[PDB]
Amino acid sequence: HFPIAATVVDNNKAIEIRNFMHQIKTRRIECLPGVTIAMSTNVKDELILRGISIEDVSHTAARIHESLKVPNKDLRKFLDGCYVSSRGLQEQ
Amino acid sequence: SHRKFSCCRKGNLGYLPRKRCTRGRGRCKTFPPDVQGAPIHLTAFLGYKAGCTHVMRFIDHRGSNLHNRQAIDQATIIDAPPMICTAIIGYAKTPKGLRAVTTVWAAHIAEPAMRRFYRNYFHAEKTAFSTYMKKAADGTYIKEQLGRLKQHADVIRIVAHTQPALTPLKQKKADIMEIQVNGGANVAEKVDYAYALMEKPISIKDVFSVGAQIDTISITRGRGFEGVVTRWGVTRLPRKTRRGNRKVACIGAWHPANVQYTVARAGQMGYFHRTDTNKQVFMIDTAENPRCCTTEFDLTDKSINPVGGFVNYGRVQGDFIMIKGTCPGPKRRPVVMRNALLPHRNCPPVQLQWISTASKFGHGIFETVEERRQFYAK
Amino acid sequence: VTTNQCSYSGRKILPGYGKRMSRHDKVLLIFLNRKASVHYLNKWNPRKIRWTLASRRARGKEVIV
Amino acid sequence: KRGRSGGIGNKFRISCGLPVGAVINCADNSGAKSLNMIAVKNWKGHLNRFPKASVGDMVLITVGRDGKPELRRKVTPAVVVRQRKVWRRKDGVWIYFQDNAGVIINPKGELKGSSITGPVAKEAADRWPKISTTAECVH
Amino acid sequence: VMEPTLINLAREYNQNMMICRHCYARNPLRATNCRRCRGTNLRKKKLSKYA
RNA sequence: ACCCCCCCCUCCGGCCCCGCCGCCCGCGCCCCAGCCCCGUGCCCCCUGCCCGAGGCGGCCCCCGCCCGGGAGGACCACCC
RNA sequence: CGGCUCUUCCUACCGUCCGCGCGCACCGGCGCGGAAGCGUCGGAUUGUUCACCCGUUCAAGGGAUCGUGAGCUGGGUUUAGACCGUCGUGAGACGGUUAGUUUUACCCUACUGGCCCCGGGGCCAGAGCACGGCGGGCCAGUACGGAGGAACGCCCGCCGCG
RNA sequence: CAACGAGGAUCCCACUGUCCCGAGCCGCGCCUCCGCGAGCCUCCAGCCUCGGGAACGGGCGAGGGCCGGCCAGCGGGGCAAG
RNA sequence: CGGCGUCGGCCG
Ligand SMILES: [K+]
Ligand SMILES: [K+]
Ligand SMILES: [K+]
Ligand SMILES: [K+]
Ligand SMILES: [K+]
Ligand SMILES: [K+]
Ligand SMILES: [K+]
Ligand SMILES: [K+]
Ligand SMILES: [K+]
Ligand SMILES: [K+]
Ligand SMILES: [K+]
Ligand SMILES: [K+]
Ligand SMILES: [K+]
Ligand SMILES: [K+]
Ligand SMILES: [K+]
Ligand SMILES: [K+]
Ligand SMILES: [K+]
Ligand SMILES: [K+]
Ligand SMILES: [K+]
Ligand SMILES: [K+]
Ligand SMILES: [K+]
Ligand SMILES: [K+]
Ligand SMILES: [K+]
Ligand SMILES: [K+]
Ligand SMILES: [K+]
Ligand SMILES: [K+]
Ligand SMILES: [Mg+2]
Ligand SMILES: [Mg+2]
Ligand SMILES: [Mg+2]
Ligand SMILES: [Mg+2]
Ligand SMILES: [Mg+2]
Ligand SMILES: [Mg+2]
Ligand SMILES: [Mg+2]
Ligand SMILES: [Mg+2]
Ligand SMILES: [Mg+2]
Ligand SMILES: [Mg+2]
Ligand SMILES: [Mg+2]
Ligand SMILES: [Mg+2]
Ligand SMILES: [Mg+2]
Repeated sequence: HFPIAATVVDNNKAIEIRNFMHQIKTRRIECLPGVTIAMSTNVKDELILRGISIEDVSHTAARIHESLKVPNKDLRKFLDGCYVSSRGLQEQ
Repeated sequence: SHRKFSCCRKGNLGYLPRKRCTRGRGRCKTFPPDVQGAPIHLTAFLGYKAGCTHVMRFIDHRGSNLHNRQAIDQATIIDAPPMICTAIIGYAKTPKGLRAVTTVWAAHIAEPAMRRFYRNYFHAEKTAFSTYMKKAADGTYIKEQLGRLKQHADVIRIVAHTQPALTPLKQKKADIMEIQVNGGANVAEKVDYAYALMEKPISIKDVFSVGAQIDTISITRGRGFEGVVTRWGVTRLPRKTRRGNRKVACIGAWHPANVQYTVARAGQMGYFHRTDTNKQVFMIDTAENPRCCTTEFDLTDKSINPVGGFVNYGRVQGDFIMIKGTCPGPKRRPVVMRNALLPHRNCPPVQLQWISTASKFGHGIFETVEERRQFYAK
Repeated sequence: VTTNQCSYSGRKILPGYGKRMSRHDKVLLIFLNRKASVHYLNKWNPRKIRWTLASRRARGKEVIV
Repeated sequence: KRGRSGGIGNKFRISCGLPVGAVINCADNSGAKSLNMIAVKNWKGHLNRFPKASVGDMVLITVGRDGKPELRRKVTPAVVVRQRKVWRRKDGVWIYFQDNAGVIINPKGELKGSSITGPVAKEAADRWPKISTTAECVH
Repeated sequence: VMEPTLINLAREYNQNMMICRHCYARNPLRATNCRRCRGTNLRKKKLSKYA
């Protein structure tokens, strides 16, 4: 019922998040250096993190997940958020 | 046993001891923090408390119950004749804090500064800076001595003094104070700016601006020896207490077998060193301007001095500054003014519609002497 | 500036001075000082108090338009 | 839905002239003559301090022996509209009334009378719209 | 409405875990001892009424 | 993390710089690693026992009241 | 003995803070861990501690010679006057009741301030310490689910304290 | 049981600094000075925390503080005095 | 009364 908005900024070195569950606070998450973040150009509502350092790529995705928390509610019913779906290598 | 009902302690333990202040005047202990790259500017000034009045102003707030209405506010007036910069000091940040490099004085020093070096001036033999003036005569020595502050200091301050022959005060010796130079591009640019101020006057309009916030530092009114009801604000005992009801009844439990430093006791009240923060500037003007305190709302010409004169202060001759609210001390105490360390964020702008110039000796009803004369015109 | 006239005497009142009183017949009274308010409450006649506007008008010293 | 507590907006602090135990006059035509004030709403206290109220505040009262029998023996909400203690407004005006008065009105803001006699303050007319509409004078 | 595959994705973060009956700590599936208190007394997280 | 520590803020022995204007004392500098430890597992070992510049680090010394007003006050002190 | 006044301490935590759990949709409740900074109040009857009711911003439990009488007060208990009921042959005894002097610091320490004359401007070792709580507007009659009914954030006030 | 009581009780009107919550002022003491000039009390002394101990230490064991000399006040301790 | 902390044993 509330579409999340997501704009890559800083030339893929930060991301902003707006409108999470219709909220006024905005979210800014910067990438650990060496990591880039792009919107999916294939399948909608999906982000892409890429880098050589696996700790750096996973630490950024977890810092995004930790930024979108629903307070004071039954989380088993309110399930909005950003969730890691694929942990793999690139495919060139 | 436990105290049966809940009630806080009386008074603030962070303003201890309640002793008389031993510093001479208010002393600025901190300066605003320097920002590398910022435009150069001065941070402090020294004035004397002249009086209080009230003003009418138009409130431009948002969400407030006074959003587009008129309010009457109390303002304080501070007399600020120009200060003279006489010396430059530098300091270095070391593993033991701030240590000074050297202090370079000016070639020629005025009488108000020279009197502060002596107890009685008429009787004393005058040997202050006797050798210094001879050596420093040629300006080369200053340039070499400034050749060190450019190479070793992180912080630069100027030494400046007031001119007490432009006030109604009794003292003839100046009050000397360091003023820190903030901003600039590097240290070496703050010493070219300090040299260009040597032996020159500095006006308060060139430190503070209208609508900014300042901190006021001074010494409070004195009351001498005073008991606990007034000194600390404890409750007064009932009427039939045998030996008097202006006391604390129990001053400690049996154990520990000493009196604690947290218990209220009688002693010196007032004459303390204090800092009141976040004061908004209302107006910066001069008393020679005869139009200084005239809005359009009045058609006569009104200036800063009231009908009858400033009660218990005297006459204001030159520059002054006006702050909203109140500040410590009686009339005629020296007040130090600095930029606000952590200013208040949501303060509206300043838009003055009227200022009171009626007499404060009694209940005066005439803005000007001219229209009192027209009233009693026979 | 905007001003009021004292209701007991005839003087002008400047912004931020005196006090007002709301009477119960829905009439407002504006006083210049406490002296003027004590004179009114005691029911002292304005014409007999020689420094008021009302007295000087009744004594010919004040011109009535 | 339908919540609508009592008191529209914010209020600046003013001088409180009436502490618990005061007896004030009844300004509407409910039938009561004097109201005995026993509490103040929204009052967090302090040790030994009496609760106190000013114009515009909601108080709890009991109707005295000179008032109507049906209204008696009950704790009734009311609003103070006139006081004798002088107070200062933001625009610098000091103002006071001749007597102390109140009206009987529930926290939803509906009155128990049809009229109000004499003037009322602006403090009470702004917080309580029903008072602003049936008052004959506002000072 | 949230499409069923995003529900399953979110359910492996808000559901599908173990709770410790002594200290209410979240624990992984197929875990024998508690990570926090070290006891062996673990149940599942209860299902929602729309789960 | 209302907690704890620091800033701001109150007191503050001591100390430093600057004005007016001498004494004494000491003699010795790589740095960084310990599951590379880079070739180690030593030197010093006489503060008088015969040692005694310049630079580089220390040390000492150096500054009136009474009197009268006050914004200060028991007396003193404090500010002029 | 209690009460009044005043200070400091404990945590076995009642509200507020941060996390988890539910027979947690929302709202509101309940259970657990960390947490002692601030808050825990005004009155009617009783000497009361205790208790019991009324009201409010809805109201945890304790210690310090059962903290605290050269700090007070003296209602209670607790000498000598007096009355009643039961008991005693009697002088008298014991559940109720009324009237009944509250003494001294100038010593030592502790504590609060003040002093033992020494230029102008500064720096900082040690010690002190202070911004909590409750609302309103917008978000919004919206998310959630019919009745009902939230929140992050920003802005505007109030109370207590300083 | 009318009248009467420096007798013990409950309530109301009026009155008020009893109280919310305290503030300002007057005289005399205190305080400083010239003159005069005592009592009480005293093993020896006079800073704390813990331990042990005639089970609550100024001294004893262990730790933490502290030039020395005085005034106006004050009531925690000296298990203060009588 | 609990312990997939660490080192050592006995019975299958
Ligand atoms: K107690
Ligand atoms: K108590
Ligand atoms: K007290
Ligand atoms: K004590
Ligand atoms: K104390
Ligand atoms: K106290
Ligand atoms: K005292
Ligand atoms: K201060
Ligand atoms: K009143
Ligand atoms: K602390
Ligand atoms: K602060
Ligand atoms: K708590
Ligand atoms: K008697
Ligand atoms: K406040
Ligand atoms: K307050
Ligand atoms: K206050
Ligand atoms: K008779
Ligand atoms: K009698
Ligand atoms: K008799
Ligand atoms: K009698
Ligand atoms: K007083
Ligand atoms: K023992
Ligand atoms: K002991
Ligand atoms: K002993
Ligand atoms: K003892
Ligand atoms: K084992
Ligand atoms: Mg007495
Ligand atoms: Mg007596
Ligand atoms: Mg005046
Ligand atoms: Mg009380
Ligand atoms: Mg006791
Ligand atoms: Mg005692
Ligand atoms: Mg006693
Ligand atoms: Mg007896
Ligand atoms: Mg510190
Ligand atoms: Mg008062
Ligand atoms: Mg002893
Ligand atoms: Mg010993
Ligand atoms: Mg004692």
